[PDB]
Amino acid sequence: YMYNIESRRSQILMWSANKVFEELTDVERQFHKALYTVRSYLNCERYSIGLLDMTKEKEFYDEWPIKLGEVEPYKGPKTPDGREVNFYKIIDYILHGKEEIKVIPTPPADHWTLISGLPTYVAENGFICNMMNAPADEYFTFQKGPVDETGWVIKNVLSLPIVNKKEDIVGVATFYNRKDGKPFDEHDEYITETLTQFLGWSLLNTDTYDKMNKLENRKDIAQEMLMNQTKATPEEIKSILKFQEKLNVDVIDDCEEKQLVAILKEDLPDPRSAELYEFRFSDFPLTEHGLIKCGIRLFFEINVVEKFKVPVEVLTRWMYTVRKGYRAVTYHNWRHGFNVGQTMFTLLMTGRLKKYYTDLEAFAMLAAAFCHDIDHRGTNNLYQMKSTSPLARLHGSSILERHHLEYSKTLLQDESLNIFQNLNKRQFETVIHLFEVAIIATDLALYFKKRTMFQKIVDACEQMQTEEEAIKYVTVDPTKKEIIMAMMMTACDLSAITKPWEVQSQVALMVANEFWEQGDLERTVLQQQPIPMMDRNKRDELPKLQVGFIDFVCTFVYKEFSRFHKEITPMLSGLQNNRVEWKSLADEYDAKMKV
Amino acid sequence: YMYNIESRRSQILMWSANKVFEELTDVERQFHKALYTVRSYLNCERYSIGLLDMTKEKEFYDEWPIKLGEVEPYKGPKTPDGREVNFYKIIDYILHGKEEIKVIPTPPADHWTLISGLPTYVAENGFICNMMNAPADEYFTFQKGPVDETGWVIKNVLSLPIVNKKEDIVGVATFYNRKDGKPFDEHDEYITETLTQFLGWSLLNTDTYDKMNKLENRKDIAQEMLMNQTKATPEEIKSILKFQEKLNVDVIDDCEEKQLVAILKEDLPDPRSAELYEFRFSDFPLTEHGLIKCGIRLFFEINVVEKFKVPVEVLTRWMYTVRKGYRAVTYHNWRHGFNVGQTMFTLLMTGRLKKYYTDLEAFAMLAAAFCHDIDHRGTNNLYQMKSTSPLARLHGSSILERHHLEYSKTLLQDESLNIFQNLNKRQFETVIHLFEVAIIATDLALYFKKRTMFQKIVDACEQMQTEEEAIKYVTVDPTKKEIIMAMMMTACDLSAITKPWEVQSQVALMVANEFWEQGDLERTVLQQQPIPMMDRNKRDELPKLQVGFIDFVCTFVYKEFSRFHKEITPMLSGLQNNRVEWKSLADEYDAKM
Amino acid sequence: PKFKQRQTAFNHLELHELAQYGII
Amino acid sequence: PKFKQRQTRAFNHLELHELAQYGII
Ligand SMILES: [Mg+2]
Ligand SMILES: [Mg+2]
Ligand SMILES: [Zn+2]
Ligand SMILES: [Zn+2]
Repeated sequence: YMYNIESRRSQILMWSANKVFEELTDVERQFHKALYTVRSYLNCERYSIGLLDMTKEKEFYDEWPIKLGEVEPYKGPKTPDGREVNFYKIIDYILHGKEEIKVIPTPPADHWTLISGLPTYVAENGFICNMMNAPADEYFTFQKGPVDETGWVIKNVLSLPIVNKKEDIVGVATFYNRKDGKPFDEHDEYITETLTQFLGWSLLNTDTYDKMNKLENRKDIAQEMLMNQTKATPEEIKSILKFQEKLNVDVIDDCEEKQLVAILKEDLPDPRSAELYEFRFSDFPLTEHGLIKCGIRLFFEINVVEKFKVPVEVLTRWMYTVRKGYRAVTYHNWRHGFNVGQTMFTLLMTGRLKKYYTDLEAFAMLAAAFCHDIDHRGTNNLYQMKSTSPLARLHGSSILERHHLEYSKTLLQDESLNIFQNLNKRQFETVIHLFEVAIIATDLALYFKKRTMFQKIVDACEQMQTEEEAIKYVTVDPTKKEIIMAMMMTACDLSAITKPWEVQSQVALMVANEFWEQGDLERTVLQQQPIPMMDRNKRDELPKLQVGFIDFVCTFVYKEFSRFHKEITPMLSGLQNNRVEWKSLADEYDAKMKV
Repeated sequence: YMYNIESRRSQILMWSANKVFEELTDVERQFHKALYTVRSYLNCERYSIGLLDMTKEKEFYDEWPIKLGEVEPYKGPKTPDGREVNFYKIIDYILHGKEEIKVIPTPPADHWTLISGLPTYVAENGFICNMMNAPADEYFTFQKGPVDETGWVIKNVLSLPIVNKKEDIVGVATFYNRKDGKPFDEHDEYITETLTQFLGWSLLNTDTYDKMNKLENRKDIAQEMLMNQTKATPEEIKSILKFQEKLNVDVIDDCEEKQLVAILKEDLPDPRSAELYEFRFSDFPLTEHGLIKCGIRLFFEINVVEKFKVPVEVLTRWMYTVRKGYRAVTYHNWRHGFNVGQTMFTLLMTGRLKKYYTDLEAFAMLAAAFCHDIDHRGTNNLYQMKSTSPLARLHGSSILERHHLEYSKTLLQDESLNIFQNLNKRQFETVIHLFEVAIIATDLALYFKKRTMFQKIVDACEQMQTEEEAIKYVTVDPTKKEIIMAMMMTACDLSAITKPWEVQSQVALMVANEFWEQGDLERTVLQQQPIPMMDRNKRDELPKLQVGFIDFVCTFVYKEFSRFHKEITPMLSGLQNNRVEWKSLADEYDAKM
Repeated sequence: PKFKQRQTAFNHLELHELAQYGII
Repeated sequence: PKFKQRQTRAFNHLELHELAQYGII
């Protein structure tokens, strides 16, 4: 018996555990699964469970008539926490005859469980009540005869509260006839009280289920609200895609796609005129809207929009929403994103690196290059680590680059923005793989780690007697292509070092200002002394530190690319020029320290 | 014995349940709580648990060397799924003496638990292993001597895999020598296997904790990104508070706040002109930026910006952020928000309702009135109910009005936007309560329910001959003030019915267009027949419906308010005019049929 | 040394008219 | 009939300095 009741108890625990750990569901669904799965271990001819209404406070418009005195105050049963005893749902598990599961939403007081006050008294008090010979009790008007014309008569009742950890009651479980006809004993009280304590702890899983559904709905709303704020409005599209002003349609893009292609190809600037091919390209004369138009031109110039039938309006709006996704930070704004995308296009075309890449590798490479620092907050990964920003808890390593990948994929998920509509599933999988390969490549660390592998590839290819052998040797293995891609993304990310001195000068002042603002945040909020790179007081130390940046980081990748392709020779040459300039400034600072 | 076996099992289950349901925590924390709470019911001299790394796939930069052949392919132990056997953490509970507990992140192979291959083999295959006289077996090469400086020696090993629902192995719970000299029998096998199955189902709670933390981080990131997109940029602020171009000051605001008040009070439209005090106000000749300047002026005009010393730049940023929070939908855009806020200001000032409410109450009313339909998607609650939008799953009834409340309180929660920063707590609760009341009162079902209570108030108030008694009677009881509040909010949201016919015709066309786009969506994506009000095919029936809308809804509000205050008498009069105009359009249609 | 496999409200007039205006 | 109250009670050694100096790690 003792062994039997303990094995029964533990299997109650195990099946209720299994059914709450099958999936997160609401109170009704979890107790339905747990109770129905424990139907064989609850030795009851019937039992039921009424869940109380959980609205502890009421809305002000329902409290108005009481405070106004138009309606008399509710006098009568109240839960110990002070709520009204209102059962919003009952689930009856009839098992003595035909097994049936009657769900009664909003049971009236006519319900055969509620005609007696005992659930109401348990909600009023939270007492565990065992009652025998129901017709003999005078205080509770339990039925003396058949209750549902089936000859089933209530003989014993065991009513228990289910209690949330706050001591607020959530429901009343009423266990009826004991089968054996004996009254409830302390052993069966022990079994039922164990069940009800487990159910009260299992209320945590419903709590969480509601919490996460609220968090999910709030996240989806916040993402859709962000998508509304971020997506280009149709006016922002019309500012580029001037279909109205020339096709005279003015209402809908009902014109054929060839008309949009013509109207865009005439509106986008020529890449020869705006230096979009050269390494020496500078974005300072252009406005950011002109950078959007140049980026759409760059997608045209690789001859991929026409080949895969990329819709012109979709491309234009994905390039405008990409521009809007960058923050207004001092250096990691949209301008740096476009400079990386233009450097990528220059590597593909002028660097002659396209020989190793198909057109669905250049298309994805350029689309990933434009998005590699989208929504940059203005702080390195160290600030994320130290401040413990939600990014640093969401993304463990390469925090911002993973954020930029996740956001670029979220932009591509919307059909209204997806430039990859008319691709096959396997082509879309390829493009997504190369999106990850190109966006997570941009962290400098990974670059430092994989310099050796890229060097081994370039050294092996330098010995090759003919171009065709080197191209075949690269294109046979996917991994060698991925390494070349990652180092192309890193070389584009650092490309400002290779720009002429005027550009390098200004852009380095912008980088230094962003790092000084980051270090002012570190000093003010974290109460830490910043690194001298991030200390404003070491402004005069900036030029010599910049020299240390040139000969440690960039010069390797640009020497390896200049060995790999002769057409990338001038890019390193600009880096060398910039090294000389900063070195002269460091010597002037040395003269300041010399006196 | 068997009773003691099941009492141990049931106790183990109950205390592991108690400690997983104490707090949603990580796998390490949940197994620490469970195992350490069940430390007595294990009845082992010592045991340890090692969790395997969950990285099923390697990052591509860690898989490049394998494909390039720079590093030889890993050969040896592998889990049945194919993951590498890499114990990332051990938690050792020393129960034989001193009750010590240690945590060893990244245990070396030198670690006495990993010295023997038995956890590694259990990760390789997921078998349950019972091992008698462990140092005597030659395969796993257990420690023959003392394990450590203490005279503790391994005699039996009971290694079990924890299984995720995908049949991946998550950890190895290595229960060492039994407290009694007996080997592990099948009864202890059954107890430990029950424990490990419960722990493998509590992996649901760990997975839900990890998912929930990722969801919370993603939500907070999405809200902060939304806040950046929504908050007025410094140039958007400077487009109104032109401190740079007049005060000759740099980007840093070091000006006196009184000087910013002086420089703004010259840059805001005069409230006597542009009929900001009149019911006949029309926003059509004003751009949204002019409406922002007007709304800042209206906050000045109740004389609250100076009395509570709220900053001017915060107020300007809040107004512009509210403008940006409205979408560009056909009718429930920022124009509707500002028309409701202007109607609120006119009810306070011209309607003389201000004598019932404090300064702070009027300030709360005007701020709630501006935000009452912020971020409206253009579809009524019916579409949210039918399409099962995330709003309808989040907010049960009055879905959009609760959304507009929640978003405007989120806007006030940012300190750079909080006009209520310089007010004391109990005042913050008062203003938040009035904000909630005012915004939720814009659901028409609530108004319909409370019409009778408002009429009973007005009928009671008409019986007193003097204004002082009426103000004493109303202002004593908070609830009567809240009913006047709700009916003021409803009378402002529907104010377009009271506007002159030129305004009313265009606004009614805008409402009809938004309802036709609503019906288009319900037909196209839901395959339902639209209601004739939302059916574009019944465009010609539009004027008749307007007559019903006048005959059923608004006329009660403006009758009760024209009774309640003679000053609001013209507002109902405009409604009556508009009805006559719609009648001239309805019966002509019966002449066209 | 034994190895085993792992075990596994409104009035009636309101109730009519509010449907046409979509207030419910 | 019994009524009861509820029971509830990698990197090089030299590279590390430069990597820390430029905030890479
Ligand atoms: Mg970056
Ligand atoms: Mg509304
Ligand atoms: Zn970058
Ligand atoms: Zn409204």
